[PDB]
Formats: sequence, structure tokens, C-alpha cells
Amino acid sequence: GPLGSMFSRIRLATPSDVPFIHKLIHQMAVFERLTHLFSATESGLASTLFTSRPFQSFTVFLLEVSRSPFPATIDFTPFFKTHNLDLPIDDPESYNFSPDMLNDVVVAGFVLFFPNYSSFLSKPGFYIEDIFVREPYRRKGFGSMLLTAVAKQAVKMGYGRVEWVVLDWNVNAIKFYEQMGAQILQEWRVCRLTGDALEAFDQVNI
Amino acid sequence: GPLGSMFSRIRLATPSDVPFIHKLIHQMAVFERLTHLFSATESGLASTLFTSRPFQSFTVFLLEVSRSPFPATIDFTPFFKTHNLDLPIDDPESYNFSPDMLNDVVVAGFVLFFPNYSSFLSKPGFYIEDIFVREPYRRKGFGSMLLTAVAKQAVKMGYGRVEWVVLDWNVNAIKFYEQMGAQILQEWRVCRLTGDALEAFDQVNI
Ligand SMILES: CC(=O)SCCNC(=O)CCNC(=O)[C@H](O)C(C)(C)COP(=O)(O)OP(=O)(O)OC[C@H]1O[C@@H](n2cnc3c(N)ncnc32)[C@H](O)[C@@H]1OP(=O)(O)O
Ligand SMILES: CC(=O)SCCNC(=O)CCNC(=O)[C@H](O)C(C)(C)COP(=O)(O)OP(=O)(O)OC[C@H]1O[C@@H](n2cnc3c(N)ncnc32)[C@H](O)[C@@H]1OP(=O)(O)O
Repeated sequence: GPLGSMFSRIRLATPSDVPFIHKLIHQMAVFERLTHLFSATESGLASTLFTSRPFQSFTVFLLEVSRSPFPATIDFTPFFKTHNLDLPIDDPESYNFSPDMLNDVVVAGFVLFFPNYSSFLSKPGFYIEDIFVREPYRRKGFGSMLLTAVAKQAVKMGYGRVEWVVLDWNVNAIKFYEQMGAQILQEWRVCRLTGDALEAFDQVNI
Repeated sequence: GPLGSMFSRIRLATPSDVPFIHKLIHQMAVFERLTHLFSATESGLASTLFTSRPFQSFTVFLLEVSRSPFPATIDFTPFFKTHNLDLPIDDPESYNFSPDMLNDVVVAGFVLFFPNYSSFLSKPGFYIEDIFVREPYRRKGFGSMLLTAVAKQAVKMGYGRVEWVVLDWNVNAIKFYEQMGAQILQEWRVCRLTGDALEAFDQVNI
């Protein structure tokens, strides 16, 4: 009949997850219309994302789903949840996000984040560089669980804020963020030094 | 006669510098018209800013000036520079920023920053939370030296970008940043979860 049962898990990524992280970021570059900025490599992620313990620096939570439940127990333990969703999900790219041949596990989303600092609170926070759910799985609460995971971690460590940026035009994301209780601030603009501009400072003698 | 000699030093802050850091942040809250957000304490900065080695996490460079030169040598060594500036500087609040009675050293500015991550480059960068020069010392190149110090560090560690935010209206800062070669991006807006909004996620069971 119409509905079916589905299992979800949110866990920390390991370096072995780099292929799926890479692909998710790519899909974000496509959605953001910023593929011209996308030069990420798998070896780059593997080399730079995991040089510290989780939560101390760059950290990733992965969301996986499955029709079969996960194994028992394999500063954080995974969140598990059981969903009643509709018939099968149409996910053509499923094979691109499957850790295993003999397996119906699929990576459905992620969040990538790290400690920032609020000057004015004298308190660390978390900044979310990426949060993303693949198209087939949207509007089912998964983005909520991902943001909730980071928020809870922040409250647990007594951090002052969680922050990120959103595109001007991205109405759907903005409604999501406001529904989660975020304020969209109008007064700040991002400033960036990069490329030749950055490199030029290597010669400057002051 | 009109001009005089002046010595500058840029060094890493230690926890002992917290009083001056606190006061600088306060002046920024005043300038930004955001004193209503200012709840920083000295004990908060001392407790949260120095839990890691420099450059691994939250890091501060202080700018000090003096009419007398600094002592000899007391991943980084301090930058020193000699300036020919005009008569005395009128600095009423000088005593608030002086490390020592018997001493004409004064803290004139700072930058507070930490590692961020560019998804799309798969490369860490630095994010500047604060950069500031006190009023009496502006338009003398000191902001340039401060930004240069962070930029050089980034190039040395092979980071992809240096970034920060600027207020909408802050024409003088924007001209400064553009002169340094930064691009001011128009499309990003900052999103923030904080206060009760953040705390509420402590009860949420998902
Ligand atoms: C660079 C940028 O500007 S954005 C980069 C990432 N943002 C993106 O837009 C990428 C593409 N989209 C996504 O990844 C996802 O849609 C997310 C992460 C934004 C949201 O995650 P989802 O799992 O789709 O959202 P979730 O189901 O948890 O939605 C929570 C609530 O948001 C609110 N909401 C309102 N409008 C919307 C909307 N258009 N889309 C999603 N949620 C919405 C609803 O109250 C919803 O609850 P409901 O399903 O009962 O109506
Ligand atoms: C939240 C926000 O939006 S901003 C928070 C921090 N920003 C602030 O505005 C705080 C108050 N101001 C300051 O702290 C300082 O003015 C800074 C940090 C912005 C700049 O540092 P300074 O030491 O004043 O700048 P510096 O002397 O290095 O200026 C470099 C170049 O910027 C360019 N520039 C152009 N217009 C300006 C301007 N109005 N102010 C400063 N530099 C300017 C010039 O080319 C200048 O070189 P020049 O002196 O030969 O003309």
C-alpha cells in the first residue's frame, strides 16, 4: 500500500566518506549556480577535513537512510529515527551515494561545520559551511534533523550561536531557516580575498 | 619640528592581553551601533580564546606603538616597522591601552581570526572576526599591516581564502577592503540562531 517504513541515521563522517561528501558539495555548487567556483578534489577533502578530533575543528555529520534498520551501537553517539514515508523514493542517482553493492544504504544529506567566535559574546559558536539534502528526500524533516544535530551540540558545549549564510534569492532555504527560528540579517555583506589578490601579499614587504 | 619617529610591533596576544582585547571589542560595538549585543567579559575571553595553539584555532595579533624601540627578540615571529609620523598623536584614552606605568607602549589595534573552510575549494582559509585600529592612529597604514599579517600567514599555510563581513553602510571600511584587493560580495546574507531560539533545541527530541 501507499506508505512504507524507512530508517535514518545521523553519524560523524570518517575520511572514508570523502567520495560522497565530494559529490554532495558538487550538487550544491550546481544548485547555487557557482560551478565556476568548484575546484574541490577528493584528496583535498581527505587531506584537510580530518586533521583534528570532531567538534575541535572541521566536522561533518552524514545522513543515511535505508529500508533495513542499522546495526546496534557501531562526545557524540548517532541519532536514529524511523519514518513512515510514501511508496519508494524515486532516486535515480542512488547508486552514486551507496556505500555498498549488497546494501540499500544511501547517503541522503550532510552538514559541514566548525567552531567560530562571537567577539561580542566572548563565546565560541558553530558556523555551518554546508547543509544539504538531496532532491528526492526533501520536505520530509531531514534538514530539520541535521540542523537540530548541530544546535544540540552547541547548547551542550555552551556555545553562543550557530550561523551560516544564504543566497539573496533562495526563498525556499530562507523559509526553512526562519521556520527553524533563525534570523536572516540584512546588514552584513561577505568580503573575500582569494586567488592572485591573496597571493600578491606573499611579495609585499610590510 | 612637525614630524617625529614612531616604532610599531605586531605580535601574538597572550591571555595576559585580555583587558585590552576586551576594550577594543567594546569600541567596535560602539562604532557598529551594536552595543546592545555586547555582553563580552574579560573572564570569557581568557577562558575561550586560548584553548589551542596559535593558528590552529582562535588567534589574535596585537598592534603596539611606541616612541622608544622594542626589545630584541623576546610558526610566527613579530613584525617591526619604523614610521615617520606627525608631531605627537592626540590619544586621550592612551592610559586605557598602556601595558605599563613606566612605559609609553600603547595597543593601537588588533585582528582576531580563526580557520574556516571553503567547501568548493576543499581548502581551509582564515576568517577575520575583528580588525580594528583605534581612532587616533587611523589612515597611517596600520590596518594594512594587520590584514597583511593574516594574508601572509594564509599564503604560508597554503590556505585558499581570507574572509570577513562588513556593514552595508560602512563606506570607509569598504574602500579600505577594496583597496586591499578584497571583493565585496552582494549575494550572501548572514543567518544566525542564538538565545532562546538556540536553547529551545535542547528539549527537542529528534
Ligand atoms: C547557498 C544558499 O543560499 S543555500 C544552500 C543549501 N540550501 C538549499 O536550498 C539546498 C537545497 N535544499 C535543501 O538542501 C533542503 O531543502 C534544505 C536543507 C534547505 C531543507 O531541508 P528539508 O529536509 O527539505 O526540510 P524540512 O523537511 O526539515 O523542512 C522543515 C520546515 O521548513 C518549512 N518550510 C517552509 N517552506 C519551505 C520550503 N520551501 N522548503 C523547505 N522547508 C520549508 C516548513 O515548515 C517545513 O516543515 P513542513 O515540511 O512540515 O512544511
Ligand atoms: C562591522 C563593519 O562594517 S567594520 C568593523 C571594523 N571597521 C571599521 O570601520 C572600524 C573603524 N576603522 C578602522 O578600524 C580602520 O579605519 C580600518 C581597519 C578600517 C582601516 O585601517 P587604517 O589603518 O585606517 O587604514 P590604512 O591606513 O592601512 O588604509 C589603507 C588604504 O585604504 C584606502 N582607503 C580609501 N578610503 C579609505 C578610508 N575612508 N579609510 C581608510 N582607508 C581608506 C587608501 O588607499 C589607504 O591608503 P592611503 O592612506 O595612502 O590613502
